[PDB]
Amino acid sequence: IYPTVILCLFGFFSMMRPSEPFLIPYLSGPDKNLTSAEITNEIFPVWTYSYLVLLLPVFVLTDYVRYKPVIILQGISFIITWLLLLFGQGVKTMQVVEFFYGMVTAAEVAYYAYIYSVVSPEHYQRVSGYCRSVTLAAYTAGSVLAQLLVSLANMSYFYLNVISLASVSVAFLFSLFLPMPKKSMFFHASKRLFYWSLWWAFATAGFNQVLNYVQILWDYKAPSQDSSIYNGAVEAIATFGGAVAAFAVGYVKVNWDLLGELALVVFSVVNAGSLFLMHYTANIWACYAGYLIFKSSYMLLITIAVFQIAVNLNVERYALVFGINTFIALVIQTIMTVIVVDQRGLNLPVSIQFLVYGSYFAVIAGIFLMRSMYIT
Ligand SMILES: Cc1ncc(C[n+]2csc(CCO)c2C)c(N)n1
Repeated sequence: IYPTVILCLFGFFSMMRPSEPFLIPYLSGPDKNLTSAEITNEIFPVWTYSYLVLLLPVFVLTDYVRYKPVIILQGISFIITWLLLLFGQGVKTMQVVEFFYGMVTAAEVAYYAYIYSVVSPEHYQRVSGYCRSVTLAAYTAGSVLAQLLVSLANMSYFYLNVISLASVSVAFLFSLFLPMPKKSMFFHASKRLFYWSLWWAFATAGFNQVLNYVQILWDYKAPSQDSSIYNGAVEAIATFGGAVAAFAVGYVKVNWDLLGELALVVFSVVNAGSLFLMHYTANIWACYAGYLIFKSSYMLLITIAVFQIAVNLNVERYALVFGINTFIALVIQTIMTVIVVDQRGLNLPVSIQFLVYGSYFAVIAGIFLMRSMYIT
């Protein structure tokens, strides 16, 4: 339990980042003078570009070099990423910081697969669920902290970014004397399987692309320079809703395989409707409610998808299934980025971008409904 508690506390201090909600308001604020167009069209696409570039090498070398070094590399990457965010300036600096954040988010697979070697060959699911709950609770606490500080304390985003850097610093410091694994997973390595994997890849590509730009539409619909902004509380409530949706899907005892296609198409439709509510609204409270609804209804879909895909295959290659699924998901997301939002592609601003995102989520549901009418 001692490696478990070190991993738990490292995840808590690494995922409690108050600078995550107020990123673009901080990026586009008086501290750095970054216009929205240059952020959207150059800074953020390189994040998913580098994340795809570094997803396969990190996942393939995290067993060769064992799990702890990649976690300490994630800590170093957090340190350098937030050092560039706090002090670096320009646009090339903000592409380098996204390149580092790609590896930051790519080392999460190694962070999650480390716990395979510390407690039991079969209790992987329970401890991984505990670590997931700890990370989501850390994110919720960080968002509540950020919103509460900005609202009551009236505290500048530079000092809030300093707080996030200090948090990831303590997280890295609580990750050197991590018990180095002696157990390595490997050295040199149905009708529902491929179908549900394609569904998961599509849904998570759409989610990773929308999560990158909800903040940009948030300060587009209502400017962050004036009239206040409520990013942190909305993000905290949204991730709390996602967590309770996951826990509710796991908690309820029902035969999903009898008819899950209907109960999941009616959730993909709700996701598409929430995206269209994002795009077509004039207010910002409606957009915040749409974000709440969308992320709750998407975490429902993902918890269902991991429920059916987990029970089919063994725990040992359960991580390999996700490793070969998220690579396809990021390929889909990089084509989606290079045509939709990249400057060298079609150069769509955020204004006419959620229409395309809702069209994506509607086309996925239309393909699902077409698959149901195969007999007809
Ligand atoms: C350093 C850095 N932070 C965040 C993102 C994008 N991003 C991923 S998740 C998330 C929270 C949802 O608002 C955000 C903003 C980035 N590209 N680089």
